[PDB]
Amino acid sequence: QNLKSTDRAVQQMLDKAKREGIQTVWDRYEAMKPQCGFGETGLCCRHCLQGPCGILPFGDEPKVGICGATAEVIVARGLDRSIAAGAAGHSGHAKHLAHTLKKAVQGKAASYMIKDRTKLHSIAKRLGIPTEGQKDEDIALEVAKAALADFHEKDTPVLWVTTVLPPSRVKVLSAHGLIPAGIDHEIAEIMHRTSMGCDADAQNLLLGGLRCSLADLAGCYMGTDLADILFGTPAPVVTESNLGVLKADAVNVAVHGHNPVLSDIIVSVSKEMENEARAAGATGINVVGICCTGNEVLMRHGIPACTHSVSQEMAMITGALDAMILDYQCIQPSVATIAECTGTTVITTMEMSKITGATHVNFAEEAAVENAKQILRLAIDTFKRRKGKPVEIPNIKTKVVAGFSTEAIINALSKLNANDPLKPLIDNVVNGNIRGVCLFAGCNNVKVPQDQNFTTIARKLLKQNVLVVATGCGAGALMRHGFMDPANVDELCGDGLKAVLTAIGEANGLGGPLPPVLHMGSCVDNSRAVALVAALANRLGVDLDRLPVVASAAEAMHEKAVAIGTWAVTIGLPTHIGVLPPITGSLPVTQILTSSVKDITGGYFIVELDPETAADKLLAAINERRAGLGLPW
Amino acid sequence: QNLKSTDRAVQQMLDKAKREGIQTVWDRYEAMKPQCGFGETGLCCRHCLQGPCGILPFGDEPKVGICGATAEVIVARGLDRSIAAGAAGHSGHAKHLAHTLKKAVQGKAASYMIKDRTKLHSIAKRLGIPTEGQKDEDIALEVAKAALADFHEKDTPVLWVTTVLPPSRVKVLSAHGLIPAGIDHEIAEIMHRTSMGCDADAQNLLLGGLRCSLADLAGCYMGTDLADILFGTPAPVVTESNLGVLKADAVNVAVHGHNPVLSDIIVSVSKEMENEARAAGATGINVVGICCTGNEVLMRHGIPACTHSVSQEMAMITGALDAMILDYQCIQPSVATIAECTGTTVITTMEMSKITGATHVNFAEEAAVENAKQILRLAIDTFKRRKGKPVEIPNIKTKVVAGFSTEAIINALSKLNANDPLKPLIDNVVNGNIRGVCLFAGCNNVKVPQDQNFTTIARKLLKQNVLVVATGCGAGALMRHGFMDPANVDELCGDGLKAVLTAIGEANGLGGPLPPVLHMGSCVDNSRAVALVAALANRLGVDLDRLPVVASAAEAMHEKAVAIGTWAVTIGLPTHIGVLPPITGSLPVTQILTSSVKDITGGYFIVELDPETAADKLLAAINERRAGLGLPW
Ligand code: SF4
Ligand code: SF4
Ligand code: FES
Ligand code: FES
Ligand SMILES: [Fe+3]
Ligand SMILES: [Fe+3]
Repeated sequence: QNLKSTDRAVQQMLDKAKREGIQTVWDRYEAMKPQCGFGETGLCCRHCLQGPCGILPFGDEPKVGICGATAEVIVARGLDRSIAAGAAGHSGHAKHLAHTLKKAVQGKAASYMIKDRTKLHSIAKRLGIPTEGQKDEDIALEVAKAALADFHEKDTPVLWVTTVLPPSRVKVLSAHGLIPAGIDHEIAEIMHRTSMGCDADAQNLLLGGLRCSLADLAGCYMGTDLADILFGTPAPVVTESNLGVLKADAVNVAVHGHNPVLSDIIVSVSKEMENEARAAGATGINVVGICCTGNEVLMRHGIPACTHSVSQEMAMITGALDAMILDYQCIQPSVATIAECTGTTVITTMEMSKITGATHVNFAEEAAVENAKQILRLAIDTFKRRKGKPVEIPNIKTKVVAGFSTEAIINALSKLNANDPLKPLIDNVVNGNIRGVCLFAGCNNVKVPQDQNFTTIARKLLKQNVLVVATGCGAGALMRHGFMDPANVDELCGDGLKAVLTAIGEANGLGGPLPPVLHMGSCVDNSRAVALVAALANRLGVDLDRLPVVASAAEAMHEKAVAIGTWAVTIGLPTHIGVLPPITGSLPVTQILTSSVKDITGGYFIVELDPETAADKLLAAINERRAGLGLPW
Repeated sequence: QNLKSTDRAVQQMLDKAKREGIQTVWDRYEAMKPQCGFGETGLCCRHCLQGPCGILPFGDEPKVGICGATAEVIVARGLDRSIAAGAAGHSGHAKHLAHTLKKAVQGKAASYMIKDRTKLHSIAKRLGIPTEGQKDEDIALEVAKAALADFHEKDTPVLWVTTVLPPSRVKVLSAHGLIPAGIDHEIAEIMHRTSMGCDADAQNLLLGGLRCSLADLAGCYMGTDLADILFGTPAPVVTESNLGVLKADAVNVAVHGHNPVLSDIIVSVSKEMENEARAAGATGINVVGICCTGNEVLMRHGIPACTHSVSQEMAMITGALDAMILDYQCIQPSVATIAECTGTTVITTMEMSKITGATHVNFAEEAAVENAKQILRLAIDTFKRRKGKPVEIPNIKTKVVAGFSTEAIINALSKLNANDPLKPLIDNVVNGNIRGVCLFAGCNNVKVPQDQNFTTIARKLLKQNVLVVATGCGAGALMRHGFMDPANVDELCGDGLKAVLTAIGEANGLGGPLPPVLHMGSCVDNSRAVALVAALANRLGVDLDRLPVVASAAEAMHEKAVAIGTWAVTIGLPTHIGVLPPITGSLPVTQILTSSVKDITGGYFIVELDPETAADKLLAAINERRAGLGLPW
């Protein structure tokens, strides 16, 4: 079981699933093997009905696609489409929040409101929206309008790109034609240019892809901005993670997917429904999180993280999960089948996201609270059906300190320097106490023993005094192995990093250090890491490609993670990916993405499947940036 | 050679290519075989880095994707993405024309103008744009603005859907949530919903796909509307088709791709450059068309069609093609390699469409004429380099009558009935002289002997008195085999259809019938067929799904043709496809697309690879509609 997941609760549930004859993601992976080498390497094209066209990586024919598409054209086109798909996911999330804010301030969705006035004003100033003497509702209406305008061509480029990066970075990108014109515009242009008989130049295609990845970044930053306005900017919180946060005595309700728009209401309403839960014979309603929707409610409300990503089915194998409430993205459709065995009620709530066999509740913001009550009532009924059933919740959980928004990180730092909060951090970068910054992002992947890359790399970097921050299922991997518990600072952190975490925490009235890893939120909250890095760049007077900052999508799966890794490269970061992306079938494309893009954006991909080697390579990237600033290392 | 293409000029050039060691599309197809059965059937998914996931059509494992995606989810998601890609091609074409018109009437692109005042006013009235007392330039500015607005969400749905179909059809579509909200919005939503862990219900996915196909229809209709405003509505023209329209003594210049924005200027400017061509020792400049850009200039100016689609390389094998001038879509990138052997200068002109090894001229409307001159000068230089070279142009061409816009068809009919032009057509439908209407659309496909399906089906339908109209490479196939020469009416048409073609032509001062097939233009001009069918529906008082009208993508290749076939189904037509689309790996998806969609939109796919059988099935669909109207058959 240890080759499947390094998570001991996951291993326990894998034993139970095996016992009970429930097929898992790892079983389905095993039945897939051996997987197709054309597709693994990127050398397959299905973009027209003359295909499929495969190209042998090595050897004889086929060597070229039927229309004459070369290996590097086919590889570049497939990669571009995955970037567009990731952009469309982060785009749709952000767009739905933009409409939600619009409805709220126009009197049409009373369940929603401006919860963060300060964030709303900051964003409007960053956008050029006049706030002086304006009502909050009108400012927010203008912010929502600008959000929706960034999806199409207009007078200006995508403002959630050009106003969030430092002017020098915008200038580098703009000299290369990389600034997106509109988010959905770029997505559509990708799909056009990659379709048969269109763009057939690897460099041209990849440049289009860098621009589309910045449209993805715009969607991420928009989604973060709007969720913060709507639901509050995260501040440090204490909670728990892993399957042990389920309670046999409670109605256990998982919020799963990505968009917090429904699940924030779920969290607020379940408090009122606790009495009706008690009448059903439960102790109450226990909301737990899965994947990024769980990260959102953990970040803002301290909702305990139940599990993530590849292991999501295991939450249901316990037999104690009464409801799993879905919006969209990264939901294994297998859940709808597994429910018939485990008694879980699986509830879809989004029109564009249905799963055959799952109960659908047609959620609308205009009636959010009522939908919430309905959904929770289904959960309560499900609990009633397992009164007296045996469950098996692994008694395994970790302590998680989280809520490290960029505003929270700055506020924490400001207790060491009120007028210049970034300076203590920069000071300790310069004197070597902090060697660099590494952002862990992205998913788990069934091909990698769950969490093994995240924790192996994290461990080596923390011993080398790297400040580690994390999002998404990277943050989930680290939280489930204790990397967010301050009690583990002694064991995990080098002396200089330990000193800095301890100074900041003890100056923030925690009596102890910050946790070993800083949890910066959901996958769209990778934008927060951008906000931090851009701030450091502005404070130092240098472009982002001169900072000792790296990223690692150590166990990447989703097309969103490919989009994210590509924009990390495009804004100038050495960007590791710990799973094989479909580019090895073309050496020229590989050379562009790992070497020559350095001369365009200053960032580059680091493809490395061995996590020890990957940690070495990330240390080398950090230290080369250090040397480029004339710092010791 | 006859198993490759039924075109005798193509066969001659295939002999020459074989002689000279130039690899062709058919050779590359042969080296691809045997092709992958997972991909052919649709049972492959690469939408995340846990894949590729294949599902065996029959037998043992793998039976399910790694995330639990079933065969019908995988099939529906792949089909939806191809519909979005086709939508993005027709979308990008239309968008570029919309910007071109905007620039023209704002004083920024003097090479462009309002060439069709009547079309501009008609379109504005159809859209609700006020024209009374407005300057033409301001009306056109409003029309361009509305065009660009249809790409994103706004107060209204996509007007190039809701104002071009009869109200009853809009009502049927709208009851099913099928009306697009914005063109690029729908494309992005497809890419979101089909990405990993999102929509996993075959019916939900396919409904999303029908809506996206209507976004494709909107792009098509927009592109037709705007090109007609900018360059003139086609009226009947006489010209020629096939390779024999090349002349050894001239500078031979192919316009190839889809968007007429550059190539219309090429046509106008080459007239002025004829003297400079003569000074180079040529007789002049001979512009010829390939694919849909060629269809555009054939439709408006009578430019001879040189070849189409699968056989495009053969135009260069002659050795007499001095320049091939590309915008985007359906260009085999092989041309850029083949040029090094044939001496042709291959010129790309679009930023999102480059081919390694091809000369790029950065075309801008603001300087169109100057770009045109530059491009033509390159052609002239190329001619100079083959002074005295032997060429081999097959002396094979057909006579083509074309230019049958819907306005032209109505004007022709109006000579039989001035006040009620649709009535003579309807009369002859009712008395059986016209059994029905069949639209031939779409590409050639290397898997089908070139043109064999188009001509076999056309022949059987014409003998049965079907009015046949055609677009795109379907029109190209029929024109190259004489189906657009009125001299062949006697041989090809049944007596009743012959009678109708003869009455209309003799009443239009042609001294003979209309040609056997009516050429309605490029692939976006499939919208013209919609305009005709909607008009017939409005004139009869019935929805489109009650009319004896069918469509045939007899040799479909491109994702655009899949989008087109899907919207033909969505607006209510029996819609044949003569190539295997990637849906056979899922029986439920096949059942939806060929049977149960009848109960939603009234149309349905007819999948049939045998063209004799397909003709029978199209006759049966037509006659079942006839019976449903209570007509004899
Ligand atoms: S676009 Fe080219 S490479 Fe792709 S499937 Fe079609 S013929 Fe093959
Ligand atoms: S989305 Fe599902 S079926 Fe597709 S590649 Fe990923 S795991 Fe396999
Ligand atoms: S040949 Fe296997 S991915 Fe296409
Ligand atoms: S397995 Fe061949 S198309 Fe993917
Ligand atoms: Fe996740
Ligand atoms: Fe074509």
